[PDB]
Amino acid sequence: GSSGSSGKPNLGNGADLPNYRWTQTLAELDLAVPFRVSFRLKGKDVVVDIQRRHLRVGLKGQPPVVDGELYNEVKVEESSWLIEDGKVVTVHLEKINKMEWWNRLVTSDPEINTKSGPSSG
Repeated sequence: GSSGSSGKPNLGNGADLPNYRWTQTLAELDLAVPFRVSFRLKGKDVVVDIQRRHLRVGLKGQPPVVDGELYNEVKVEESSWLIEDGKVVTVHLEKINKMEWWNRLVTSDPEINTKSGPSSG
């Protein structure tokens, strides 16, 4: 009925956003930005910039759907993205450490109760 937490935890302990969906695991993180297009997207048509602690995604000319600092460092030299069905733009993010958990995609999106349980720690 009312509005509270739009971002819900998915199988990939990620967050389901109305603008896009992304998952995060002890291994690596994945982002999926669905674009309302009716044609095939070309690596040039889209603009996905991946950095150490910075990531950007969008379309040439148009405003970047995702623009903000990353929760943590991500092996950029390894990171990579690809176009899905020429409609969506998936971006793989390698977690510098497979022993680290993310709380959100960037420092702009909301956080999610990664941990759970009555335990103190």
